Amino acid sequence: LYCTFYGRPYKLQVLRVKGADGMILG
Amino acid sequence: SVSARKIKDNAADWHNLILKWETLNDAGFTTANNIANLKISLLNKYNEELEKLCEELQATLDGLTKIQVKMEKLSSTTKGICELENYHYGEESKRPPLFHTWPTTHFYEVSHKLLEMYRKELLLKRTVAKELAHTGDPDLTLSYLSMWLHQPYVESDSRLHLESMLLETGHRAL
Repeated sequence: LYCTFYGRPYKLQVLRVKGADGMILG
Repeated sequence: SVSARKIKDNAADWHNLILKWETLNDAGFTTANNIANLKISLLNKYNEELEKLCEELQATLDGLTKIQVKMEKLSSTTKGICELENYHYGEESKRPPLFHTWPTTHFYEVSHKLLEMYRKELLLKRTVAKELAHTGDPDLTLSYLSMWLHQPYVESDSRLHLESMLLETGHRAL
């Protein structure tokens, strides 16, 4: 994921998502 | 009439690219000076107009990136036509020049050192646009604005060198 905080670019790597039905991923 | 016309195109495109670099640098300096004045008016006393000013500074940097891409492909096709002439004429050959005096390897070194200087200067401008909106020490703000204005990786004598191609192409009158 890419976001520009006031000109500074950020690199984000998603490791885990836990959702609303309670099922998580690996 | 084929390679010499490529030198005619290359010198004129070099001069046009230097002119658009100067216009984009003036627009970037005005936006950066407004950003620093808004930051010191913030701190002495929001995110929408600061984000908008940072976004048009990003659009200025994208235009400079496009100019550097055209610079790299122009030096690459100049390297290709010098290597094409070096392969076609053989090794042991006393080549007469296309214009009165100059061989084409001088055009390759001129394009190589101009490409290296503007490639370093663009990286310094990216670091300035990264670090300008967050710092708080005003000496470092004046230093960052002076690094935008005075361009310390672009040397003066290379302009003399550009005019050497302007006396190897002939857009200026002898």
